[PDB]
Amino acid sequence: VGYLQPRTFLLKYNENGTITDAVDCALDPLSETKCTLKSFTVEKGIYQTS
Amino acid sequence: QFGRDIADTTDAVRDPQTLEILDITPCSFGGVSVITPGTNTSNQVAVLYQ
Amino acid sequence: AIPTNFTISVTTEILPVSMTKTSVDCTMYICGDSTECSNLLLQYGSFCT
Ligand SMILES: *[C@@H]1O[C@H](CO)[C@@H](O[C@@H]2O[C@H](CO)[C@@H](O)[C@H](O)[C@H]2NC(C)=O)[C@H](O)[C@H]1NC(C)=O
Ligand SMILES: *[C@@H]1O[C@H](CO)[C@@H](O)[C@H](O)[C@H]1NC(C)=O
Ligand SMILES: *[C@@H]1O[C@H](CO)[C@@H](O)[C@H](O)[C@H]1NC(C)=O
Repeated sequence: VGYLQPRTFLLKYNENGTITDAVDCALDPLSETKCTLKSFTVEKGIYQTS
Repeated sequence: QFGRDIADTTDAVRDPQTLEILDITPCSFGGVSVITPGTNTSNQVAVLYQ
Repeated sequence: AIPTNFTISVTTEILPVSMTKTSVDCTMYICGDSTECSNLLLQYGSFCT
């Protein structure tokens, strides 16, 4: 059993229309930069988060 | 009854029970940055609190 | 007309090279700590980015 909270997620749709991956945008600062860049890949560097 | 600053937001208030003046401060403050070597290389990150 | 003596002169020149670096938290400026305003502002995220 687990409990739901209001969150913002970044969901990924493949070319067939199925959700294959997701990012929880408020888990980590890393996840926050993923959410901002709107990508699952981050290049080397320093990013302002929030 | 209320005190307002330059941005016109309320920053002081008289308590209606004890008649004492109280200051109001926001509780979100301070800049954050994240350092990553690239998601391709690793998931380890560093965080800078400015 | 030919000069017969000289003068050695030192003068100064001033140049700007850089300015202050700034960053903005868009939600902090627009909404403060209001959750409802943030839910409304989620429609304009591209502009803050
Ligand atoms: C060339 O110019 C210099 C100054 O620019 C002269 O030197 C000065 O000479 C006077 C008297 O002749 C002195 O009272 C000053 O103290 C000197 N100044 C320095 C810095 O030494 C020099 O005499 C000039 N030479 C000629 C041939 O005119
Ligand atoms: C998408 O659909 C095609 C055709 O049915 C299938 O071959 C493929 O495995 C499906 N998945 C992906 C990720 O393409
Ligand atoms: C109201 O109640 C508070 C606490 O019960 C008391 O200190 C105060 O004297 C009361 N009267 C006024 C006018 O605040």
